[PDB]
Amino acid sequence: MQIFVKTLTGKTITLEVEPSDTIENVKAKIQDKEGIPPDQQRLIFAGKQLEDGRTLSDYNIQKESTLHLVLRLRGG
Repeated sequence: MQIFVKTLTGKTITLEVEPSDTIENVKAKIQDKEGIPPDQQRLIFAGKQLEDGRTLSDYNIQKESTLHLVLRLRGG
């Protein structure tokens, strides 16, 4: 499917994904398209945080939905 990723600075990118894609796959596509490492990416749809290891289907992500991309620095 086609989805969209709106950043926090008012920028939007277009992604090609499938519900079977894990979150690190989506962050990896965002990396290929933008150069932002998946470590510095916090994805949120409808307030819910997209956890690594889960899939897009684990959330109510429909075709041409728009996720929110926050740029962070990991602590751990």
